[PDB]
Amino acid sequence: GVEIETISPGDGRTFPKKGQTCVVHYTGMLQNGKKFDSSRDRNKPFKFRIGKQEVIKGFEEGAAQMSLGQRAKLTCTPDVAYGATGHPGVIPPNATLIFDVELLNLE
Repeated sequence: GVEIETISPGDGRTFPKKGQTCVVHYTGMLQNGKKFDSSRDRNKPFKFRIGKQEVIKGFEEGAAQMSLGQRAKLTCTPDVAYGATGHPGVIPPNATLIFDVELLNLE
């Protein structure tokens, strides 16, 4: 399961639903390791929709359990994202993922 630790401020009620394209200032982080991705660097904050399995499974449930302006803290299990395969060269097999997720979106 995805375990959420939201840094408090936001609105707490604009729940993400289907048919909604949302904007996340995410930041990838490997546990017991260094960074591997940061959306703030390119400054194109990754517009994507909900429900078409564009993102991985653990980020999808973590996106749904938030609201506008929040600052979550994901803890993705290996079996939802990459723990069987591992992304070649970037993500090792059987890995545990941490994300700094801020939802500053539309719709």
